[PDB]
Amino acid sequence: LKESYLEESCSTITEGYLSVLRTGWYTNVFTLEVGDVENLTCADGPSLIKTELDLTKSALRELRTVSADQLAREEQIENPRRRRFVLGAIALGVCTAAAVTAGVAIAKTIRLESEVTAIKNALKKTNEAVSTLGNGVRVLATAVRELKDFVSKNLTRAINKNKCDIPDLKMAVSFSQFNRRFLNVVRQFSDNAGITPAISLDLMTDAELARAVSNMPTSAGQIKLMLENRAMVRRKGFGILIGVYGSSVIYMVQLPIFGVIDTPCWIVKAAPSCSEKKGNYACLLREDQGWYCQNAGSTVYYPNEKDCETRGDHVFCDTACGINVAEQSKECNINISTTNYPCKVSTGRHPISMVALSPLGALVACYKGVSCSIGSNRVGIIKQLNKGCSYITNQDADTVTIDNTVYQLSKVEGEQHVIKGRPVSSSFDPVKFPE
Amino acid sequence: LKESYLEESCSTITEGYLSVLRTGWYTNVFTLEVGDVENLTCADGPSLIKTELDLTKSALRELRTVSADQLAREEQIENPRRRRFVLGAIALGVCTAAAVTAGVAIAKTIRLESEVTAIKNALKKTNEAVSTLGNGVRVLATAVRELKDFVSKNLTRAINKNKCDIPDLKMAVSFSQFNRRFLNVVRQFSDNAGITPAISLDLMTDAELARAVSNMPTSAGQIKLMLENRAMVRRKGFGILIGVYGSSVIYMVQLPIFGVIDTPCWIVKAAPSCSEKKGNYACLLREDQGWYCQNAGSTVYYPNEKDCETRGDHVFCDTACGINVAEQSKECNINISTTNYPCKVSTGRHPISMVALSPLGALVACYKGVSCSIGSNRVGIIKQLNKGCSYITNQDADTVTIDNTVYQLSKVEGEQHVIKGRPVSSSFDPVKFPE
Amino acid sequence: QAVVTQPPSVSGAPGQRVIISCTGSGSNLGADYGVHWYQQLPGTAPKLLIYGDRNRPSGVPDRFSGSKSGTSASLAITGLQAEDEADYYCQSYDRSLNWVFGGGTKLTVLGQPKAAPSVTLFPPSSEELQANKATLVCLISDFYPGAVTVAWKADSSPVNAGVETTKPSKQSNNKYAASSYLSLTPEQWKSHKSYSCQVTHEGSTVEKTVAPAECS
Amino acid sequence: QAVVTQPPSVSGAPGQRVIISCTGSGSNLGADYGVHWYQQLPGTAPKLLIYGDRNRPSGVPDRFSGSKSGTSASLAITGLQAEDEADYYCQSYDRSLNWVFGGGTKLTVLGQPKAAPSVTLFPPSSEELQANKATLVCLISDFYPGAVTVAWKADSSPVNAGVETTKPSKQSNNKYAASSYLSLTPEQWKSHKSYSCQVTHEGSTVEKTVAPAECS
Amino acid sequence: QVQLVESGGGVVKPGGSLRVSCVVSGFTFSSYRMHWVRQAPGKGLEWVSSITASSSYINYAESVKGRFTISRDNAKNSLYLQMNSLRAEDTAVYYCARDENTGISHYWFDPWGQGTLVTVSSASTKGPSVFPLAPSSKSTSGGTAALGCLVKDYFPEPVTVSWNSGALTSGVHTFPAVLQSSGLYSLSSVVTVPSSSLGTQTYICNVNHKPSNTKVDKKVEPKSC
Amino acid sequence: QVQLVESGGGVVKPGGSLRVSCVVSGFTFSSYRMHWVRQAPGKGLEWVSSITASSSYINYAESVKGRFTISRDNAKNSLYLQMNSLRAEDTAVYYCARDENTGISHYWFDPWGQGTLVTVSSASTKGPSVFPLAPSSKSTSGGTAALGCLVKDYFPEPVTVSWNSGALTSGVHTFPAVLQSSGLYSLSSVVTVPSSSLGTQTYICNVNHKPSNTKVDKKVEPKSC
Repeated sequence: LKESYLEESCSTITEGYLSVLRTGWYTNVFTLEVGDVENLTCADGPSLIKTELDLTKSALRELRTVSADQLAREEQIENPRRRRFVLGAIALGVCTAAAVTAGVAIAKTIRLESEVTAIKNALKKTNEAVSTLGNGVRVLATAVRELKDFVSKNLTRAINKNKCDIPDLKMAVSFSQFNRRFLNVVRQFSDNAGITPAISLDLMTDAELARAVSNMPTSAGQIKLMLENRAMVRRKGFGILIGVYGSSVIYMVQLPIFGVIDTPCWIVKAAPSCSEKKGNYACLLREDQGWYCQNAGSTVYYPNEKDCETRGDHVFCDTACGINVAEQSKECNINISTTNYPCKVSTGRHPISMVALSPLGALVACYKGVSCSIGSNRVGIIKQLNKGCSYITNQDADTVTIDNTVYQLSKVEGEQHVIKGRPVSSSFDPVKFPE
Repeated sequence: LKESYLEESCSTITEGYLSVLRTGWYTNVFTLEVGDVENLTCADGPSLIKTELDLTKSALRELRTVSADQLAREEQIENPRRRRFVLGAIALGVCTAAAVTAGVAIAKTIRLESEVTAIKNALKKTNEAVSTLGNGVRVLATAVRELKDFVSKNLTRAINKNKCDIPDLKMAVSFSQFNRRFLNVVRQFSDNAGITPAISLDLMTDAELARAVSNMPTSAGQIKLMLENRAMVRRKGFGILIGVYGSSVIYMVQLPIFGVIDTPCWIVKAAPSCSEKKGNYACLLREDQGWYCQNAGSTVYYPNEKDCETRGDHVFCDTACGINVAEQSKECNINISTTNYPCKVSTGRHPISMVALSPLGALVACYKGVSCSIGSNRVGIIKQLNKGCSYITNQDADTVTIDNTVYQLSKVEGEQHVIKGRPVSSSFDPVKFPE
Repeated sequence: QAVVTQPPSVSGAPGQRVIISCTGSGSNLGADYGVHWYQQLPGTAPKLLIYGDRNRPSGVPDRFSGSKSGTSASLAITGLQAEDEADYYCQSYDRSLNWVFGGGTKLTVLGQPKAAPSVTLFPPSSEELQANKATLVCLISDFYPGAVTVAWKADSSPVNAGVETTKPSKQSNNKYAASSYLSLTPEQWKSHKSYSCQVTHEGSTVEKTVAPAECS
Repeated sequence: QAVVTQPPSVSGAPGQRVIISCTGSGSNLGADYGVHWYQQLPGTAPKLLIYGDRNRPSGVPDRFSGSKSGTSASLAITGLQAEDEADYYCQSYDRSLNWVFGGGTKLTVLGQPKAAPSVTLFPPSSEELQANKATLVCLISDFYPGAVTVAWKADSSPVNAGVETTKPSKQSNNKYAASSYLSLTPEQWKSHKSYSCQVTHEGSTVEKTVAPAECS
Repeated sequence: QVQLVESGGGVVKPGGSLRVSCVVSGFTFSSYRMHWVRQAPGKGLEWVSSITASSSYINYAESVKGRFTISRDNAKNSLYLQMNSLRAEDTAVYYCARDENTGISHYWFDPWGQGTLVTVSSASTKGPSVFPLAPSSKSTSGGTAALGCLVKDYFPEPVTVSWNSGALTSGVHTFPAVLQSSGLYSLSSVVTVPSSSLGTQTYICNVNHKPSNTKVDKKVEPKSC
Repeated sequence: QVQLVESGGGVVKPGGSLRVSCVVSGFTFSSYRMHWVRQAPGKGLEWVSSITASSSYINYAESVKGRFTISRDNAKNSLYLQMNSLRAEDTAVYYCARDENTGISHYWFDPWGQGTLVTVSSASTKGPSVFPLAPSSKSTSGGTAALGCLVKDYFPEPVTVSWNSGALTSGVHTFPAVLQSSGLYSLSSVVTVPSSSLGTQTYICNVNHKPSNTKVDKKVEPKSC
């Protein structure tokens, strides 16, 4: 990581970030099996089998119930107006709000008749079969048959004549293990009103995620990267609910596609710099703060930091929350004296004091003479700085104090640089186009 | 239910709804127990106790982590720090902004020191005790003690000298039973960063909801109403996470208070109505659609239908998203010739065709001569209507067709009335104050 | 289940401060309910004095106040005067009894000197004796201490058959009056040599005597 | 594991329609991967023709169309002309072999009359015999069908030792030419009576004969 | 401007029925819960019934459960209280009071009405019996002379004792009635007049009874001893 | 305006090494994945290697794994392909091609470069030997007579056959080279001239060799028979 201080405009750039951006979504349709669990009954004393069977039937009833409430929130995806549907849509991330609509539109297509038939028909002989939909989209369909291969063949024989208390406890132990996944899935779908905010180890086991990621049509590097960032893949993918067609549970899960895997990216962070007099006590401020990334010779600009994450060097942004900017915009960081590109700048008559947290360094400005000092762990007070825009690294300082409010600094180490330049002496209007 | 058609202004009102309104919040503080699960160790091969003990301990580590993420997202929910606008808006701030903020502020008061000390100290002997906070507010505190009652006394004795594989398989399956509630609680808070959207069967089970609804200081009618609508009580309350204090989990759940339980309410829906000539091809529109409800001799107005629910006759509105309106506003539905109240109406030179669904009937507007026909199930096409503003009941028809787009009609049965009157012949300006 | 207890009466003098305590229980006030105070003048319906355990509606003359803590609440009157002479009640809600009312206390102002009563005894009339019945009329009036007991003693034998003494009632001139009636057969009216109707007034005893003939 | 198959050559005539097939497998096109077409002129680098199985980058004259279905794809040219004389390839992606290229086909247009070949035989020079070596130069040119076989028969014995026939190549005047070299020692150059270099052209055969002296 | 009016009071023998009413005006009636509060003569208040604003939830006092019936009619702005199997201990004054609440833990009756009275007794109506009290010794001379007439045995408390057709209002006072062991009521009213001027100077008292007329005029005269 | 230029080709014996470079211009180099594609003489194309935009993920062809190495330099706008243990079947024309993908399931090389030729043979370079081809019987008279000189033993295909120092371009045609068994090349160029006028009319073929000069000129004359 390399950070360069732009003393000319009191701004910073860190230029050592690889990035990954999502482009589209890959679907995946599951189907659980429970078998004819609703027919047999256990009505002879309280036993371990008894407390599990009724649990399964109650779960089935709950899952049937949840469908009448899921459908009510699908007409408010574009604009939710309820406590649940707003607080349940902010948990998916604001950038995902444009994809939940498409995911729901997919679910309506598949829950029709002759669609759940084809999905169930194409999985009659195996446990993995890619299938197409009515409108050309290809869907990877997966089947799990644990309960039905246990309830049917080696549970009904044990539970005969409704005599459900047996000295053989190995039967009881195995039932609990096979029953865990169904109960957790139904609980999650009942709780989140049908649209879960993140994949869990119950919707897709780690064995079924590696198979479902190496079967996508992609490059040979995008597969290797997702096989290493499984966790971030899990957090940024949601699942939908299709319905209960008999004694089986059908639901879909959406995975992200990393369309760009390697490209330089940088952060720009600025703070107001006046260097003015008491008269004309106004100065400039860069409003170009945010993220930058190159994909196809046209950088994408993210105005707010919250739309992107960090996992060391990689950066996990999205291509739907970004605004397209011509590549000449990088001239602003090089110098403001250049007039080829219209460089964004904003002014103001009321310079407030602020501290800027750089990923590597730290930028601080003090204006009204407030005591803002350098702090550390072993040394309580190191020095008192003067004026402002004194870019201070975490290498030299540990904490900074401003109005009895401390700010910590990161331990990340990297090459540091400062660019000498003459700040804006007095108020200038060569470039003040925006506001 | 009764619906009355107003051909004078081409609008309808249904005037048979009882209502309930939410007024305040009743808070409740829970405290799970896990016991000294972190000390005992299983160190002999893979066993049933092995795979569950490691599962439980992993939950505790994860739950401590999410507490460091709730503290970061509470700064974005209490003030527009870096919310920005951009696009794909979640539209936060509609109703929940004034509700989540109040709930969070209570959590900060609770999560201080010497407060959780009081809550835990008040529950040393019983599993239910009302307690007050620092600032006079009184809370209800509940302790749930199944795991601590099991891990402490009849699990440690079995697991001695780290010999954690025993012929007794009853304990192995039993441990899975008691563990299930805890694992669901931690998973919910992890996926929502601490703010769950609605109560679930694991934060507050049914036996713990009846005791938390019959202990509130309220009337004898409010208690009996909320006991018959547990589904909608659960669906309108959220929970917050306090933290992991020792070997226990502490979280709080907000319950709604229904301040008004019986009062008439009605819905008004309008449709464009011109009955004009080709010249001056413009006419009026009622922009006063929405809900109406009485609380203290002053109606509350909800501009759009999405803010309130329905469970038959009852209407579950909220008091924080309504605007106070003088009670004389009901005169508009009676007649427009009355000038006592300035009646809201808007005009427009571009009359479009549009169909409004009434909760009992249906409204249709059809101007440009497009084929707009009434439909049914047994008969595909019944008749072709003339112009528009022809109210059609669901008793007579099943579907309505406009621009090859069908609309279904509800099966609710109720009385229908039509009010004879003269529609607005030409453009008038006696009452057109708003626009 | 539960009930609210209130003292029977509290007496004071003009210009001092008076406290009325409304004692609740574990299910009335312990469950965080309200205590409200109503004042009922001797002739009309009650009116609201204190609501919300501390508030005061418009028209309250800024001298009444109250508070609630635990399972007890109190009402405070500063600057007692003459017309604040009425009954006071405290209200609350109950888990199982719904709305409940206090026992009710009577406030007494001590600002008028004690006055001895006046007794008038009316012998039964001849036309009364015509219808085979005798009634003796005794009247007591103009006494400020509203606590008088009438004993009907005949000769040396106190007769306690037919005593019908009433309850004191406020007179127009802020005084009290009462009447005691006793019926007799015509034979018993002339059987004794004299009949008397005494009245006790805070220890003071005033008695009048009548005779069947009393002619000389 | 898998490979893309493409026909070797396809012949056509001006103004008609020509179809070129690109058959895949279950691991490259069976996993929904793209198929793209490149045109390689005889002297320059390949350039993109079709990408995404149906799209056309700017510059193509709208007469090229492609379609994909299942594990097979095809490229369509309508209104074939003379300048479309080049090699064509179909590309794809494979699960375990990464980028894969088709076999490649060369399109031949049938719009030129057959031309009889011309053969020239050069007697071995006097100077070349000095350096203990004997060589015979036989050149064939000016023929449109490039299917020529050179057989070196000495007197009545076809000798197949030292034949070095090349591969026919196109020249400026849209014709083909080829050459065949054969080495001899000076002893057997004069030992034999005559030497010939025959050429075959779809049945047509032209013979030229040379002698060690041929003086008369 | 809020105003409540009660009506329907009267006297009924035990084991009957009656329908009290309360007519409101000055506020939106169909938005407030309404109550019924009673008070025994000379006793404390007591809650009797309650009904929400749409006749959905109805609460009755334990002491009167299964015998009363509360009802509403939002169109006519009135509520009713039908009673059945009335008992002796049920006589009181009945109030209708509007309900006020802050929403959670405060409930009170702000607009109390005026009230109506209901008497339950097994006795029957009967005209009063009048016996004048002639002046005698020890009841005259001094400063003034005391005389009056006794009214006895009138049931439903109507009493109007005006001596000179309402013109003798100088030294006349009326005492409250008295309850006998059975159902009866009696009182005596006396007039203080100077002993110097006593005789037939309009010394006669008028007695009137409302249910049964029983209009009797009896002259008082002074007798010896 | 995009233009890719590659250089570094040459002749090398088997079991050697070589470095081929490709320099781009006209676009942002640090944003595109880049490949190396090779084509054997007269054969189809074949993919060789590929490197991402930041030298993170590298994929190699199966046939060249363990011997080649790809590299990048985002500042100098160039990439390199180190070759080791070259074999006789590795000779081809090598291309550098930029990558274009739609994101999921389309991958193609849009802007192909120009190409450089690499020959891997065990033979050594050797100067050409020019021998004459005098006109004789059956090869003269008619309309024209054909004559020329034969060029032999030139390894790296350099050939320049100028008769009148480049001024004789009327009836001269040069045949392509010939592949003998071992490493050596030969070709013949002849001129058709009328038999009416034949002799020493500047009938001297000029042959020049690039690696080793070996400049030699030979005069062809018509001998009997």
